[PDB]
Amino acid sequence: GKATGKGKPVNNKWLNNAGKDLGSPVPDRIANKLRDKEFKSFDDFRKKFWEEVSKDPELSKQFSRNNNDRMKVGKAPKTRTQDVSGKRTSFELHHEKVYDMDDISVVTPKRHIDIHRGK
Amino acid sequence: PGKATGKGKPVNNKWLNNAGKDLGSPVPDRIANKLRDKEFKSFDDFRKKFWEEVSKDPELSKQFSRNNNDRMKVGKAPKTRTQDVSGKRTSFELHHEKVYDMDDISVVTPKRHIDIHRGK
Amino acid sequence: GKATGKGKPVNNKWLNNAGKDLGSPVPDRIANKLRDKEFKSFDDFRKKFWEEVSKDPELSKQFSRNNNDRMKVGKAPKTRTQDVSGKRTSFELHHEKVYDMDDISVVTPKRHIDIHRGK
Amino acid sequence: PGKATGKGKPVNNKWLNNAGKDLGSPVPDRIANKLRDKEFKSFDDFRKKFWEEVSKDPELSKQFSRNNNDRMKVGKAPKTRTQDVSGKRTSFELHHEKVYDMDDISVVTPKRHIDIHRGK
Amino acid sequence: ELKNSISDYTEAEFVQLLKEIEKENVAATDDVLDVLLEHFVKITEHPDGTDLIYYPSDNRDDSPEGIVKEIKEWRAANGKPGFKQ
Amino acid sequence: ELKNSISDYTEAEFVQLLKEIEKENVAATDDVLDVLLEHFVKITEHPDGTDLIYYPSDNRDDSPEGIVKEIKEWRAANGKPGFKQ
Amino acid sequence: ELKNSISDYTEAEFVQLLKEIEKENVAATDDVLDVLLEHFVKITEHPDGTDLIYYPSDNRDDSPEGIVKEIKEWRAANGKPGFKQ
Amino acid sequence: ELKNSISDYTEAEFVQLLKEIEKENVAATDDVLDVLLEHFVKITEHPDGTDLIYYPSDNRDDSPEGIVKEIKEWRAANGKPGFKQ
Ligand SMILES: [Zn+2]
Ligand SMILES: [Zn+2]
Ligand SMILES: [Zn+2]
Ligand SMILES: [Zn+2]
Repeated sequence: GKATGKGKPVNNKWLNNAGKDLGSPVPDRIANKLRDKEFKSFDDFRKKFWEEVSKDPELSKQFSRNNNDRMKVGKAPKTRTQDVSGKRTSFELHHEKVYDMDDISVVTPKRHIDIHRGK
Repeated sequence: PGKATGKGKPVNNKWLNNAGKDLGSPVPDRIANKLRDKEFKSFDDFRKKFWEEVSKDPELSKQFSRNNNDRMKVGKAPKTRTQDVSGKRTSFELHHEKVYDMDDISVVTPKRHIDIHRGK
Repeated sequence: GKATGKGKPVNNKWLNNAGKDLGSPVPDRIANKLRDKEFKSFDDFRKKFWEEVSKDPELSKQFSRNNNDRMKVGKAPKTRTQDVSGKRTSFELHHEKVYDMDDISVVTPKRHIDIHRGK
Repeated sequence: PGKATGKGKPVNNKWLNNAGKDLGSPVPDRIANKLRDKEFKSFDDFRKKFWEEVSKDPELSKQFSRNNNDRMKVGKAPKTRTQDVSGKRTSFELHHEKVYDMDDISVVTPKRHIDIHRGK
Repeated sequence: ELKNSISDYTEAEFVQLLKEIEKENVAATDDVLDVLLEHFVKITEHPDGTDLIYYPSDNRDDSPEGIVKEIKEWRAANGKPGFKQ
Repeated sequence: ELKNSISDYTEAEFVQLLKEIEKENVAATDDVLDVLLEHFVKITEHPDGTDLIYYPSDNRDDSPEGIVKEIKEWRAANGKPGFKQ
Repeated sequence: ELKNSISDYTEAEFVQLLKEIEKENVAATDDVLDVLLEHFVKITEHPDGTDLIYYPSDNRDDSPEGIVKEIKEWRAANGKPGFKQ
Repeated sequence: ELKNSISDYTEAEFVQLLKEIEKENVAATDDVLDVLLEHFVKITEHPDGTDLIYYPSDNRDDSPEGIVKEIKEWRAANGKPGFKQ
């Protein structure tokens, strides 16, 4: 399918509240780079998403050197130790309601589990 | 820390064939001769030296695959068959029946080892 | 282009005389596996050739474990130290007169150089 | 084998900027204080300890790239600029003007180093 | 790179994976090795798993080439997808 | 090699372990990386574990050298053995 | 695997090559490193060669990402083929 | 690490060096392999050099252990220092 949506503007602490509520939204600038693009699967979208993030000066500076390297190859950045859950140690993309960036958010593993659990 | 003692027992071309039964396989006598009166820092040190000597014994080494011989050469226990593993314990272990008395040491699969310590 | 030719039967010492005259010929059994196959370049043919060699029981047994591993991934086996020449340390394929296996032979680097030199 | 001696000289934020001229750059005084009276097995040992100390000096480390700081941290000389290399010699070298006298030791590029020893 | 299906591996690439396992075989610990072995068991899907590596049948060669050949024949015999080609 | 404690690692050796982790960070998957990370967490014994690598304090350099410095100061402040010297 | 042209490398793969170089940077010797550096200079074709790695301009980030970005811009500016896409 | 002489390598460490060479044998190119091979030739000082690896004598096993045995016996027969022990 194709990526659609506008996303939202974010500050210098974009994923600051990824472990609360529904997490952080897709940054508008990132949505502008992925919009109207086709992806074989959501996993492909996830990979492209993170790669785009590492190319955005304002967002990349919000991550350590090791996490930027991960995003650069399409992998999700590692979360803080306190936010992991078992072997799930990297940020995950949650579908609120599959390429509608306005229905996608970035959440920590711990929060992601709580969401689908009613919390 | 201590010295290795014991004579071990004679073995054939199927040394570990019964490592999954009873008390397992004994320390081969040829191997005991090479380790006797040798001093070791710890039992783990003995274990490494043990497997290394096994890799150098022509008759014993031929009983293992190329990949298993490489393991023993660096002092690591050979991998057991899939059917003899127990969780993350996938290599032969050394069991003490009664610390460096080679006559009280035997080789057992992890599966069998666990049952030995649980009265089986 | 396509590979053509019959090659020739070889003994248990196929490359025994790769450092003499025009070297060793393409084994007939190997020619039977490559005949009528297309290759983007000679380098592609070279890679396929060596891979085929490692699959031939009678030929592979003529090489050490380390050399079989090389051929298995399409690389030429290393020659004996005495047969190398500078950085050329692996058997090379010589064109006698580019996919005619009957015009191709296996030679050592040292011999290959001497051939194109009139020796 | 011997002890490091010498006081070295003060340096600025462009320490190796002239490593490709004259006798090169001197051993920084702060670095000399950390190596003075220290015993080394060989000069090569001194060289490693030298670069390692450089990687720990805030003012000096900031003068190098991330990749060069990693080299110095393990005791390897930093890579020079492409224009200052000489064949396979691609890292800064230590030159003795007159073995562990830090006041007779300087840092030079391989290119410059070669010319120094050829009366240039 | 560790794929997730035999169909992603050419025979050559699989040999590289086997070589990586041989290198870890001689490493100080089995930490990395065991992870590479789990991956091997997962993608091969052969019931005997690591036995293909450490306990090869006598009717075949104890080598990377022999391992690939046996997997290839076993998978084909069971209708499963083969190495990338 | 993957030692058992910080006392078995010289500062340089620890840096090599960090660069191995940096290499796995960019690998296709995290299979090997996560094993190296568990090992790092285990031997450092720092309560923040991997955060030392992925969420460095602003009071120090985000680099192998900075990571070693923080671990060094923390282990000293807590009377734990330091790197081999 | 070491290709022979930038056009064979995706930006991600090139980063992996840069990580391999960083690992050898901290290795005991430069034997392997220097071979990886020659390859880098060869495929990039940038006049300053290894300077992109060890002496990055201040107008760009000293990181694998910065290195790839500068190569990408320099190659495009000179009409040379870019990273695989 | 790549030591300078056989005396710096324990038998096990030398085997690890051989498995690294086995891994490079199957790599896409021989860039890294040939550097490891030169190092092997240099430290062993055996007149047949790489032949020990690619053309093993029929009087011994074609394996890392067999290679170490031959080197060991040759260096002893020539009054040269042996592996670290
Ligand atoms: Zn969800
Ligand atoms: Zn027991
Ligand atoms: Zn020719
Ligand atoms: Zn000089």
